[PDB]
Amino acid sequence: MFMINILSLIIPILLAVAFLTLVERKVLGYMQLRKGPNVVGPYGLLQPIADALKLFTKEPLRPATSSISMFIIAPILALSLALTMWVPLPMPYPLINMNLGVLFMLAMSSLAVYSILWSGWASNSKYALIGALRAVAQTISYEVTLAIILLSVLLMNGSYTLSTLITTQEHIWMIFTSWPLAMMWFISTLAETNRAPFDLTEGESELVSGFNVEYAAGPFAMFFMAEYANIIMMNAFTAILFLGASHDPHTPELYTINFVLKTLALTITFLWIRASYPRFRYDQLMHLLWKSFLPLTLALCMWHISLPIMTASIPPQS
Amino acid sequence: MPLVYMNIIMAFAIALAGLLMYRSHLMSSLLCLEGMMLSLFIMSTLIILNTHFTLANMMPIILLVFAACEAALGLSLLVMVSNTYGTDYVQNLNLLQC
Amino acid sequence: MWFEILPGIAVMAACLFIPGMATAHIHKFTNGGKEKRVAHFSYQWNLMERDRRISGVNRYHVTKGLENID
Amino acid sequence: SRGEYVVAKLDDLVNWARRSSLWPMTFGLACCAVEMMHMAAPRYDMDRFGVVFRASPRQSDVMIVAGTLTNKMAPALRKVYDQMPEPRYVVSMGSCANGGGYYHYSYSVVRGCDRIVPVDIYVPGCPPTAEALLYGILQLQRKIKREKRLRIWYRR
Amino acid sequence: LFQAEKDRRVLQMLRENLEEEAIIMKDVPDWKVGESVFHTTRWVTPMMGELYGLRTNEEILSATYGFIWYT
Amino acid sequence: PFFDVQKRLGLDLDRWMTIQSAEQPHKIPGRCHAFEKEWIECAHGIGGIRAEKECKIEFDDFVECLLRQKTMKRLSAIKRQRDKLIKEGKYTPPPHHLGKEDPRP
Amino acid sequence: MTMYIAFILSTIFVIGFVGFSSKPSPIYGGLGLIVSGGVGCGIVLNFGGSFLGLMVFLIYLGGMLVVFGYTTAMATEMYPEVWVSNKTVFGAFVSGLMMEFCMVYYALKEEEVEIIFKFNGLGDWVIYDTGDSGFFSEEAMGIAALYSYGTWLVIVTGWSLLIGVVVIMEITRGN
Amino acid sequence: MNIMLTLLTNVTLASLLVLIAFWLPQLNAYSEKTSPYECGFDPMGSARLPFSMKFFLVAITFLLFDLEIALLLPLPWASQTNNLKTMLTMALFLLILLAASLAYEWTQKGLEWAE
Amino acid sequence: AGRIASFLKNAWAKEPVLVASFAIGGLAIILPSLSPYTNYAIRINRATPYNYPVPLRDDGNMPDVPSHPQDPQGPSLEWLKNL
Ligand SMILES: CCCCCCCCCCCCCCCCC[C@@H](O)O[C@H](CO[C@H](O)CCCCCCCCCCCCCCC)COP(=O)(O)OCC[N+](C)(C)C
Ligand SMILES: CCCCCCCCCCCCCCCCC[C@@H](O)O[C@H](CO[C@H](O)CCCCCCCCCCCCCCC)COP(=O)(O)OCC[N+](C)(C)C
Ligand SMILES: CCCCCCCC/C=C\CCCCCCCC(=O)O[C@H](COC(=O)CCCCCCC/C=C/CCCCCCCC)COP(=O)(O)OCCN
Ligand SMILES: CCCCCCCC/C=C\CCCCCCCC(=O)O[C@H](COC(=O)CCCCCCC/C=C/CCCCCCCC)COP(=O)(O)OCCN
Ligand code: SF4
Repeated sequence: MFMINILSLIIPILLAVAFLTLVERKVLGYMQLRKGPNVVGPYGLLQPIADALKLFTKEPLRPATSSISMFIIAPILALSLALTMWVPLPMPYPLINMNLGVLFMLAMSSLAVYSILWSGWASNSKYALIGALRAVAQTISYEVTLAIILLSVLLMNGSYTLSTLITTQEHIWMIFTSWPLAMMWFISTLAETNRAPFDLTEGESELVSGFNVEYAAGPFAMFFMAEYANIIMMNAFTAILFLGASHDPHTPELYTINFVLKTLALTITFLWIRASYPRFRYDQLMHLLWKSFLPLTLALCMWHISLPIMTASIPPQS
Repeated sequence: MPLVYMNIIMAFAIALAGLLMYRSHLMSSLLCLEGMMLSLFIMSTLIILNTHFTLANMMPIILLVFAACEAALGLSLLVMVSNTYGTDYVQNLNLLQC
Repeated sequence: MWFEILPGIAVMAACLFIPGMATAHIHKFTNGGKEKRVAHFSYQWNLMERDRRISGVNRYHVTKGLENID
Repeated sequence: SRGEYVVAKLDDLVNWARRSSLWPMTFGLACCAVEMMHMAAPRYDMDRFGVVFRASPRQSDVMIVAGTLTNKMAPALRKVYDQMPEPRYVVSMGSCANGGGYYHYSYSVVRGCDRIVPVDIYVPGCPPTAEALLYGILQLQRKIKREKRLRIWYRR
Repeated sequence: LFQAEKDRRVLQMLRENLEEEAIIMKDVPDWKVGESVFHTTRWVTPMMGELYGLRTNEEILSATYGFIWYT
Repeated sequence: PFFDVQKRLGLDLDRWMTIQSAEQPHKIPGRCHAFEKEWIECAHGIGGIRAEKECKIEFDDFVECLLRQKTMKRLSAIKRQRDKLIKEGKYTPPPHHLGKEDPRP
Repeated sequence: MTMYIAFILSTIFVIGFVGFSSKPSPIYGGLGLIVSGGVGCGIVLNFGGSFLGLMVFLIYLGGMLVVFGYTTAMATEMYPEVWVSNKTVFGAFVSGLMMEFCMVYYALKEEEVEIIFKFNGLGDWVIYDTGDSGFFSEEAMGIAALYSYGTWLVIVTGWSLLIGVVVIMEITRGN
Repeated sequence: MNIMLTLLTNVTLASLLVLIAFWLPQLNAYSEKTSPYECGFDPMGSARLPFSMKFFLVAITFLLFDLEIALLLPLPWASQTNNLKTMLTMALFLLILLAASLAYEWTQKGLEWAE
Repeated sequence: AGRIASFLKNAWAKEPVLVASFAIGGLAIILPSLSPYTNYAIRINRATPYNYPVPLRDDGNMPDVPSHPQDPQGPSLEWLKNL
């Protein structure tokens, strides 16, 4: 019966990714004084279906100068990790209940970078190499600040379990307690998902197509799905972490609906941000994270260590 | 001793033998050193968990810390070597004899 | 329209509803309709094992009340 | 036969997917590219037809030759054409790409892009209006709707 | 209550293990039934290899990996 | 060499972690707490040379608690004799070792 | 030996070690070390050390990424070596695999001592403790206890880390 | 067991997707189609040449700082202890040393990239 | 008063992030020692019953030890119920 649950977690996420491509296109169109896809199907509903069919019936290309084994492995790893992201998330009941869910998600997110790294290296192309090195720089920029941000925000929770976050925010949202962190966390997610203004590993204005310039058809499609699935998963994680919905043990549908609405709002927020700002330089992102976010993150970590002790409000779980 | 203990010990032995043999690259030997730290971490963690030594649960963490500095140290040396020769080949480290 | 983006967002919401709702329904169905037990620590797992042993059918969710005291 | 019906339906489905989503490589040479920029502008909004510019040739379906092809540029055009995964289509935009145009009798001009690559649609004009290029794009879509690959494979 | 039940369950399983160990060990020349491995005569907590050793594999998994694998 | 500043100053910099019988958090005991306690109390002040010989019984018990080699050998003997009796068909293991035991709380 | 899970993971660990032990290239050495780190995380998790396994995986994942960055810049070679592109790399890889296989076969079919002592087998489930108590994790409290108990360890570790930063700055100065 | 099944299913789905991608469409690969792409012209060197990295010092600093986060990870459990003053003092001391390391490298121009 | 004020004003003009970080860090260092609720936090941590309270064997002269959990003797958590 667990296989049915795995499939029910996998297939709807892929469909939601396919249709997020559509929403992303239509939102950008209407924010740029145009319409967007509205011809293929009613209101463009069949465009995602059309895009998938064309991509998987087109010939995949294997570069003459590229390592083939790692070239094939990289998109598989990216997509598999993107799908594996979702199993510990409580909606309100996680598929896998872990005592350490935040750590698991953090470690797997760290592992996800090697797909981009090995795609850039295995393609044996100069632009792919530049994109891979930009990915290295981005990860070095963001992981430390993101980790201390998680630690500081979870001090209030008292445990790394994702499920306990619903109990922590039963009366108020976490964003009313740690809004200065949430902002930074938000920006960190934009860097972790390689999204504007931090779309540097796949920068089309400089690197033609970045790390996946040599990829085509199915492997490119899998990379694209991994990107959008990671976007949705990170927005869901932000919603659970900072916007705690109420849960009825006899009626979890209300929690599911509210959580989905918040996740959609955050995803639309990313789509809105992409159409509003220019792109950074990959050294400017590192300087922003190290010279601005790191000192504030350390100070707020000290503050959130001290505050429960000062106010006698330490969370329960040992 | 279970088979797991012998597997971890022989992994450490393999990493040590890999370090003690140099092909051309210093980076490969640094990787072998880091592998030795990983094997030691796994072995000590298994020993501590098996015997329920509670207060020793913190020593693997400390171990990892003193891996990183060491690893960091090695990386620093490597770049200097590169800056002198343009390659990380151990052949170029031959100005000093016995 | 600007409200023509709504069908795609609605399809997204319909797709994202399925994971959590199906997980909750499967948890109720497999564990007798009462919110599958969470065992974060060994004490809770021991409680589950005791329930499974005393259930007489090898299912932990089958609960025995006061009707087992004679 | 039922096999004939099945291959007809599959070909229709395959043809529809390709025509619905057409990605033209971000590639312009001269005057005509500006008009191409106006086809992506809010007034015409080629994106609403499923048409999206993509910088990488490996992720491109159409190559729109928008401008004068010179003798110095022809190898690069041929190279970027050869790196498009099949099926790929070429649309010749404007007089310069069609037949040399206003520089036909020049030492440094290729007299039509069709000496270098095979062309599907010839859009006339100097430059063709954004409506003219859009009409050519829809004509290419109709041509793709008309092709039959599974039927030929079944009969052969 | 749980402590009392645990004591009785462990003692019962040890007793069954001893009775079978007597059953298997009919004619081994110098084998003592129920011999300890410790010089000390105090109670030593069972190894859990001493308990489910002569039992089926499914409950061996349940006893060893049951808690770790349950999510 | 060994400059015992901890004993001189009464500081306890690192003596809290040397043994598993020394004040674990939440009073969690070691798996061989009793054996190490007995071995340490046997050899407290007699010295290393005398300890290695006179407190060998407690040390042997402690080590076999740590590694369980003798228990493994005994269980392996039991298992192999049971297997050879089963292969020729003279044992017929009881139902409660086959998963049919009437469970108890 | 039930489900052979710990033994299989340990075999993959040693196999993973062999791949980067061979020094075919920094890119594939890092890949092998990532594989061995992941399977070691699995091995530690199977024994109840969830936090320690996840921590070592994260640290290695972060560390390996830096190594990849360094490799492109300084350890790069025009024709990078894989385990079958060179005679000596393949020889070392095959030698490691065969030593793994022979030691496993001798220790499983027979009971032979390699260096320290011998083994019997029967799986790693025998050595367990059947401990039944607690609303907490023993590993979490042990790791958790460092702040309260290891005051000296925290001091020496923090001093070592700050000194290490200073050391890196001073070494990479050049001039 | 459930997590291993989940990972196996995810990897199997990705592998089936790549197999479908590589075995469904018609393939016509020749020499020039599979050549490296560098804007239309032939590349001069190879992508496997050394690639100078201007943030190596920041990379080593990230290696050292990554370890520090591991130390701070167990803080939530640490908060409970009965010796709250000692735990707070040590946590603040560790964070202060991390901040001092960052400040020292900042003031010594270690955060600026090579030219 | 006149020099540090100008320096702080210039730092706030140029580096507001650093000023905020140092202010928050200094507050987090100083205030815990000047708080009356830290002792309450330590008491709450001590009051959590993680493990079984093993009863003591009666010798006959332990007036401060209760014979029943509901006896008036022993520690009281009424300070916690109103906190
Ligand atoms: C989305 C996740 C779930 C998917 C679930 C399904 C899994 C899909 C598996 C992925 C592959 C499907 C792709 C669809 C077409 C299959 C391609 C291949 O298998 O067919 C040919 C396989 O034929 C080979 O020539 C092998 C023939 C004989 C050699 C060994 C086969 C021995 C089997 C015995 C057969 C006897 C009768 C069997 C029935 C009783 C290879 O042709 P080839 O030209 O290379 O490649 C181009 C294919 N084109 C033409 C369609 C473009
Ligand atoms: C002789 C000259 C001395 C000064 C020279 C300094 C150089 C040596 C480095 C520091 C030496 C000081 C020794 C401190 C060791 C810590 C242990 C002792 O102090 O007691 C602890 C008290 O720790 C307190 O937190 C105070 C010590 C913390 C010191 C703060 C920072 C000191 C660092 C200064 C030097 C380090 C290098 C330079 C840094 C810039 C434990 O208290 P408690 O919790 O009851 O007991 C726990 C055990 N239980 C659970 C069984 C009950
Ligand atoms: C009473 C006790 C209280 C304890 C202390 C608490 C008070 C703290 C008061 C200050 C908190 C402010 C911190 C907020 C985050 C820091 C922001 C910051 O300082 O960084 C900016 C930089 O910020 C950015 O540039 C962001 C760029 C990316 C923009 C992306 C989109 C914009 C945001 C969209 C909405 C975000 C929504 C956030 C919440 C989402 C829900 C979780 C400064 O950078 P520079 O000006 O370049 O200075 C360096 C040169 N000297
Ligand atoms: C021991 C206390 C610990 C607690 C607080 C610490 C928490 C974390 C904060 C520290 C993180 C690291 C800080 C690193 C500082 C380095 C500063 C530096 O060198 O940068 C200078 C610039 O920085 C300065 O301007 C000097 C310091 C500025 C003020 C710093 C704080 C001073 C005191 C403020 C707080 C006072 C107390 C709080 C009162 C607040 C009012 C209520 C150079 O700028 P560049 O980026 O290199 O290039 C610019 C030209 N292109
Ligand atoms: S056809 Fe006319 S408008 Fe177009 S590129 Fe040539 S000269 Fe310019």
